[PDB]
Amino acid sequence: VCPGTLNGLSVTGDAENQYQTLYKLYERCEVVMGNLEIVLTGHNADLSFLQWIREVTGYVLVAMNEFSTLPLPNLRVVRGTQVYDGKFAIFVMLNYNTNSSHALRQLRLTQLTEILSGGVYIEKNDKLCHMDTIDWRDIVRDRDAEIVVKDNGRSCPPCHEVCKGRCWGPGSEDCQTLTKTICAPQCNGHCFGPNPNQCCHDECAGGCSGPQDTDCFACRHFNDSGACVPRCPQPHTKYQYGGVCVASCPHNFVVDQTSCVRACPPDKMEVDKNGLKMCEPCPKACEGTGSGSRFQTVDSSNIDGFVNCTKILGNLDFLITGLNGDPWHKIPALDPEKLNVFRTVREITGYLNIQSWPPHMHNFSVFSNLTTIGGRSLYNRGFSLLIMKNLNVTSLGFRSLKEISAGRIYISANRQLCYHHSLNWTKVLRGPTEERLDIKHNRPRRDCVAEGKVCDPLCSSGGCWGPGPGQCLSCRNYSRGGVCVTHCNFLNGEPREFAHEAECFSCHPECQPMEGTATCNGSGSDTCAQCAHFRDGPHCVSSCPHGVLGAKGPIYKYPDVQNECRPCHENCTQGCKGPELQDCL
Amino acid sequence: QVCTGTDMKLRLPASPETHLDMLRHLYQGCQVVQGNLELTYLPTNASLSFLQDIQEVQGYVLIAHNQVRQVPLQRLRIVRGTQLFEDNYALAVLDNGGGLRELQLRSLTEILKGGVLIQRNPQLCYQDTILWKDIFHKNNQLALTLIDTNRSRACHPCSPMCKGSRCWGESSEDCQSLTRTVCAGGCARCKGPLPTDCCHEQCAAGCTGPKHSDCLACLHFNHSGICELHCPALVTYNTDTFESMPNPEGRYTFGASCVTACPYNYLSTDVGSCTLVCPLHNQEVTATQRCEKCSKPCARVCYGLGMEHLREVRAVTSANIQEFAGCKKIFGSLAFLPESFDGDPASNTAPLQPEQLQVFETLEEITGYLYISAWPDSLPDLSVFQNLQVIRGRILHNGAYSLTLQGLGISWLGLRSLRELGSGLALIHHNTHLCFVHTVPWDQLFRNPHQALLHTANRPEDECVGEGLACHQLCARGHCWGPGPTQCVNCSQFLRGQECVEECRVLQGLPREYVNARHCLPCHPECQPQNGSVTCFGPEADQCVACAHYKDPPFCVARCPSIWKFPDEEGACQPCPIN
Amino acid sequence: SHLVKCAEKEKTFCVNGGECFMVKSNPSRYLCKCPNEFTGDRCQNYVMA
Ligand SMILES: *[C@@H]1O[C@H](CO)[C@@H](O[C@@H]2O[C@H](CO)[C@@H](O[C@@H]3O[C@H](CO)[C@@H](O)[C@H](O[C@H]4O[C@H](CO)[C@@H](O)[C@H](O)[C@@H]4O)[C@@H]3O)[C@H](O)[C@H]2NC(C)=O)[C@H](O)[C@H]1NC(C)=O
Ligand SMILES: *[C@@H]1O[C@H](CO)[C@@H](O[C@@H]2O[C@H](CO)[C@@H](O)[C@H](O)[C@H]2NC(C)=O)[C@H](O)[C@H]1NC(C)=O
Ligand SMILES: *[C@@H]1O[C@H](CO)[C@@H](O[C@@H]2O[C@H](CO)[C@@H](O)[C@H](O)[C@H]2NC(C)=O)[C@H](O)[C@H]1NC(C)=O
Ligand SMILES: *[C@@H]1O[C@H](CO)[C@@H](O)[C@H](O)[C@H]1NC(C)=O
Ligand SMILES: *[C@@H]1O[C@H](CO)[C@@H](O)[C@H](O)[C@H]1NC(C)=O
Ligand SMILES: *[C@@H]1O[C@H](CO)[C@@H](O)[C@H](O)[C@H]1NC(C)=O
Ligand SMILES: *[C@@H]1O[C@H](CO)[C@@H](O)[C@H](O)[C@H]1NC(C)=O
Ligand SMILES: *[C@@H]1O[C@H](CO)[C@@H](O)[C@H](O)[C@H]1NC(C)=O
Repeated sequence: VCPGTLNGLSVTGDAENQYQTLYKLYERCEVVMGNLEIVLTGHNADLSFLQWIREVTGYVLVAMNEFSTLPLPNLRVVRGTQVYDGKFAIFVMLNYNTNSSHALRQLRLTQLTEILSGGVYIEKNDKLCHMDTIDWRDIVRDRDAEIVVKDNGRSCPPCHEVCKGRCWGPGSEDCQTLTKTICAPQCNGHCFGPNPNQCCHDECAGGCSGPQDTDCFACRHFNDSGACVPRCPQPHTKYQYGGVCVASCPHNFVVDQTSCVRACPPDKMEVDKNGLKMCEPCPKACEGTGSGSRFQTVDSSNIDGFVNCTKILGNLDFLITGLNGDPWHKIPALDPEKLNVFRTVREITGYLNIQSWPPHMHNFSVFSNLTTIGGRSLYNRGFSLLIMKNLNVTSLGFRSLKEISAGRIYISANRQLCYHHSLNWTKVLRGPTEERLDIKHNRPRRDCVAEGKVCDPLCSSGGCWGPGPGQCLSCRNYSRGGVCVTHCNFLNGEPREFAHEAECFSCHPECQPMEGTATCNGSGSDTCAQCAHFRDGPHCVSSCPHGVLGAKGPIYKYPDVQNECRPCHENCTQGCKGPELQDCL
Repeated sequence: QVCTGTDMKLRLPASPETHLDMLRHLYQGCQVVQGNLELTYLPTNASLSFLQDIQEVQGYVLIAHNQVRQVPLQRLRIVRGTQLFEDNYALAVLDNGGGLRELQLRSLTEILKGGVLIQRNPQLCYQDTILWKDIFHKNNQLALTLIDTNRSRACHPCSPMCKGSRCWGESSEDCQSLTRTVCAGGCARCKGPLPTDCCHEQCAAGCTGPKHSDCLACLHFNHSGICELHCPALVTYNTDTFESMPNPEGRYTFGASCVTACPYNYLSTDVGSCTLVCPLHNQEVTATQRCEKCSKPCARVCYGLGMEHLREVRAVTSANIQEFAGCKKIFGSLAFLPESFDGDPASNTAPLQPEQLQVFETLEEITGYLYISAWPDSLPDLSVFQNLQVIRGRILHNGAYSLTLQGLGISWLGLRSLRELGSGLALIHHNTHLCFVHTVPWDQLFRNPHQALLHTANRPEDECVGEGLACHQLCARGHCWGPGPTQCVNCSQFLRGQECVEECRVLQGLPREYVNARHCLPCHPECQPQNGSVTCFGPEADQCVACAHYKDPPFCVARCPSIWKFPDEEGACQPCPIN
Repeated sequence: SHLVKCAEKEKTFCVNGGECFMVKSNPSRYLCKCPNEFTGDRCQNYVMA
């Protein structure tokens, strides 16, 4: 299994760099999670690493390259979930040198059995033979799909006699095997034999070994422990997650009618239950960017959609073209001050990817209120947090970040980035981290410590996001809001405090300061050791109450010689000096 | 073309005089029966031509105690056996002695579940000539057959043209077709002995061609002419992008076919199933109704007979009538039997009193049926249910009736609020004192094309006239539930507090009123009566034309308040300067 | 080969690299040859590791 590409005929580097990129991505790949694109490959390339590909999720594109054969002898299913030009699942174009010295002559797709979506386009290939000897309608599932196979070869040889007029090449080992156009009238699909009782199961793709839901190459919908099904078992039961049936939904996904999804439907919201989140019949639909969205990066025309956003339903990508503008679409450069619109965001459900930041900003303080980064959508594979090549950034600044729910971290090539060396990632990234951090080529530890770029002495062994108090994951002694201190003002200090969850909280304004012991045990009027002024039952007050309306109407109390308050006579006016009728004002 | 059939088994007709009309209204025009097909206790030469259109029965087929020579079911193709007659039987033909001579079931080629019981019919010919093994489905069945051959008739052998001597009757058109035991390879159904004659694996009765669009009957669900294993989901799932989406082509599951909406009186669900009862941990919600899941502890629900702890209870008695106190909607049925208002020496239960029936005064809706065969002789009407609006009939008495009144000493019905009979037939008979049946606009209460009123043995229309029993002269179109001015369906003039009158007392009279749509309502006590004009514009103290006592600017008041106000020279209340 | 250089009104299609090419092919088809450190259909993304 490997990820696919989406280059659309573009390439990176020279002929050797292009081959080495293609080789490493597909070296031992069986299932391509995206498109398979081979573009401008040289005649000296050894393409034998492609022999293990069995299934392609998107489209297969082979264009403007020169090599004799395309070695895909085991490719059976092309799903076509991504279609080139909106029409074609297989796209083969101009694969020959203009001097005729080298060209593509054979595709060798001898096991290609089913294309589930899209057509076939094979055009302008002067030396490509045997393309009009393939029954392409036996392979393409959709009867309305367009097939264009025309200008391919001139002097091509005939098929081997054993091929019965249908072949991929000049020999018996290259003959085409039919699975649909040779079936009994009753099948309506692929078969494993000519008899009416030898039709494949409806839920199976790429051909079958028997009539059952388990004797199949690949499934069309869900794989339930070997069985191909149109839906997972409903109320034992199972959840629908990414084409398989699972006993429970992953902790980082939200459940919607026994299915695990990245985000809820337009008419539902995420609600926390027991461990898992569920979608219920909403808050502002603050949608994200990147793959699966409307645009690739935050930009001068896109950033305005995040005003008052607290939770981003998707990924958040910052690419070079979203900061410096994009003349091809007439998009002006982004004003760096507009990045403060992200200070209201507390959660990102997908990945955070920062490849460029303004030249005068040395941190990411616009995300200081970010608490959770989700792993529901990842950048390529694995990675949910990506910070790379930011040459002016000295600190990360993620003060509030406590959990990354899933995925891998990529922090690299940031020549100024320093304080992260001290950061204990096991308390931020949920689960084992030994194989998930990939932190390389940032400011060396040697120079970071030698220049004094280290965190405050009150900061715990958990590490920190920057130079000062309040940027630590946890502190050694006490906090006062964000900022950490040596001690609280319990027994001394002009203001006085009490302990709660290792944070300092102030005592009630009416509380008497204590000498040698704690001033108070809470922020309430009835939580202080002694009353500073007057006592009204268990509560300390600045004076005894007058003009108060209760269950019996106006309430008035008078002070005693010890400053405790008592009710006035029932026939008094606006107060009294004592309990008797003659004490009334 | 869809109906639910009946649930009588071998019990006697409730009304032998209307039994044939009951069967005719339920089945006339049906092609698919959603329940059991029961044709029992029929008279000699009954008009049974309305049965000729039935092609599918989802439960069992019971033909019993009939005097007719033939039953016109030649079009019946499939019996699905979702409900069985007794232990493991789907077709039952019992005690039909006149009596039946031929089955004539020419189209019947499939039984999906249950056996065949044909007993004590001393006229029937070919019950022992049919190869019943070709009709039972390929899937594992007990497939038990009990065939009684004691016909006591000189039946002719199957037509000389009938290959293998297998037939349903004496004619050449009566031969059994063999569609399973003659097929090539492993095929469950076919058109003939060749592999090319095999039917698609989703066909049940057989086919006209090899495709899942060529089936005579679908094995699982009919998707608009295409037979399929599952009906399309309402909400789909993308395995590549991890999201759920509405399905533009999604359908609801109803019986053995797909529909775009649930039929009237059925509750939709979030999985596409159309049901009559919501699953455990849900609520019934209106919009059209649907079932929705509980996100917190479910609300208290009132239940009737046939539901929950009352499933085994036949009637309302002094031991359970208190369970309906304060209820507006009852989930279940109500039945009042001779046992309800009499004593039970075995269970030690006291009879119900007229004062205990008042527990239903708050009842507005019944989800099942209302069956009354006994009622106190001191109550001339059914006014205990005067606030009952809707009877859904989701549960029917004997599978046919939603409103039944038998043998009651009632002078008029009195059901003033009743506006809907959602499903089922209405049966009113043997009420020798009951007049006001023809005065009720029954055509405005029924919803389904298969509903009708069946009645006999009630007070004659000539006796209603002789005793002066007719609708009050203010009743719209002459429609009423009883003789009183409070019992009209609607009225041409003013309605007051549910009592129809000629005039609203606005311009004249000692008290004064105002008109609001079709109702006449009293003015606030502080409004001054205006002789020949308007007294008030509503029921409040600040809606008066003039004050009867003192004018306190915000409203008319009996006396100025003591804030402390005083009466002035114009009769108004003003704040006092002394405070 | 089968590629030519993009005209001055077309050259802004590719970013960071700028090596925009046109396929000589009835609809317009735009290519770019990216620097070693850039990828994507317009060369807009950095190459990882
Ligand atoms: C699956 O569902 C489909 C769609 O509901 C269903 O197809 C329907 O079958 C009925 C069967 O009667 C068709 O009804 C016919 O409509 C035509 C219209 O002109 C009438 O002429 C037909 O009349 C015949 O039957 C009458 C019965 O009394 C006779 O009196 C008359 O002389 C004719 O013999 C008949 O009413 C209906 O039109 C089709 N609908 C569609 C869209 O085709 C199908 O049967 C279901 N089952 C299977 C296994 O497919
Ligand atoms: C359905 O999923 C199961 C896994 O749960 C697949 O079984 C695996 O198939 C691969 C194919 O090479 C083998 O290497 C594994 O060893 C198999 N695992 C087990 C437990 O047997 C099965 O092939 C899938 N079937 C379809 C149609 O996708
Ligand atoms: C700082 O980092 C160390 C690893 O270098 C963390 O060590 C963990 O210690 C607990 C003690 O029970 C073990 O169960 C874990 O398995 C250890 N982690 C690893 C990766 O081995 C330590 O938790 C971190 N401390 C803080 C305060 O974050
Ligand atoms: C929501 O957006 C408007 C845009 O002007 C802004 O004024 C307002 O303060 C925002 N609300 C909050 C709660 O931030
Ligand atoms: C973050 O960047 C601003 C930019 O001027 C700078 O003033 C500040 O010192 C940095 N903060 C931290 C905590 O490093
Ligand atoms: C949370 O958001 C507000 C918005 O201005 C900001 O002032 C505050 O510093 C943020 N808190 C933290 C811990 O970064
Ligand atoms: C019922 O049928 C059986 C079948 O052989 C026969 O022996 C028996 O005598 C019949 N019963 C009567 C009352 O004739
Ligand atoms: C009641 O009867 C009157 C007679 O004119 C008519 O205007 C009105 O629409 C009727 N309303 C109903 C609900 O039948």
